[PDB]
Amino acid sequence: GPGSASCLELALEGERLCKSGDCRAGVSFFEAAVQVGTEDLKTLSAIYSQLGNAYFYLHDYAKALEYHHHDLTLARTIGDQLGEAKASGNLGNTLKVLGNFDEAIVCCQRHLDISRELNDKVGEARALYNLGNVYHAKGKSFGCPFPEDVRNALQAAVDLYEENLSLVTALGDRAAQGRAFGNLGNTHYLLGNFRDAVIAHEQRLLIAKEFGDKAAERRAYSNLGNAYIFLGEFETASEYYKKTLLLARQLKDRAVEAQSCYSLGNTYTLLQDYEKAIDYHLKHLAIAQELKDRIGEGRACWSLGNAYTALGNHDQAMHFAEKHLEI
Amino acid sequence: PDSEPDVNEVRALPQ
Repeated sequence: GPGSASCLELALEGERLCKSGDCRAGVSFFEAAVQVGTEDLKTLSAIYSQLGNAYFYLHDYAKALEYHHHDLTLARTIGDQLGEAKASGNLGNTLKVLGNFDEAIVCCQRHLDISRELNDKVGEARALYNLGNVYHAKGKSFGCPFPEDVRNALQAAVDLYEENLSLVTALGDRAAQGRAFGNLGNTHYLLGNFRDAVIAHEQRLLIAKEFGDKAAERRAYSNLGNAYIFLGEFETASEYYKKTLLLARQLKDRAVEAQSCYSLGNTYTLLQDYEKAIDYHLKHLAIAQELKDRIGEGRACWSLGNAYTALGNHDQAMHFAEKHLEI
Repeated sequence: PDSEPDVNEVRALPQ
């Protein structure tokens, strides 16, 4: 009665608050809305779906799984083909993060299949990107970052992302393109198709620069740096690694300053400028002191000592070694 | 290797 009205109102404050960067409050409003309760089952189910998504973004995958599973069940109750496909996708993506790869696959496939039956091309592209991500995580998860199931999972992600790119091109979805170019690039990378990794990551660059997505932009320079190292072109990687270090400064991200610092530190180890590693790995040990990742200070000390052993300063290297001995 | 975000389906609130 008066509740089926205060429920939806309470949902909107939950909804609004999550687009505004505060899901931690919006959840409380979603949870409040559920306490009150409506009797329109598509409305309650939609609240479950948003509780699920809000907990996803907040990193409570456990309670996220629980809410998407509820929304899915209601969808089957109600017979809402389209609700069921979206809840299947969300279950899928949640299970993927939990490492329930095999069930992730079935759920994303259910999302895709219904999307296709309905001739929903937006749903089909989203379902395709989700299925790709599952295969991609499945293969990335195996071992250290041999088994033929790895190659086969990764190859399956390549086909899925390429299928997705083809659909979101046709739909004009520049942001979807960038996301598929990045995951596709990183998949080609793990397969040893480095020439194809560069091609995809250059598309992600362009689209990130276009949107002004300055986090994505450095993301691609770094990923580009990775791929040139394995290509053996260490000077290009250095070029790309520096570019990442700059965007880290303006972003005021002392973290990716360091990761970019250590990595171009390690890159010139292959180029004999042990100073660039020194000058960087000291910025590494400094910022890692700031964030208590001093663990890497020993990694910097282990790399700095070994640049030193090729290049003098034996007493400074033993001091680095002495600190590395700290753990 | 820095990936791309996952993208969930949103099921907005009906009137």
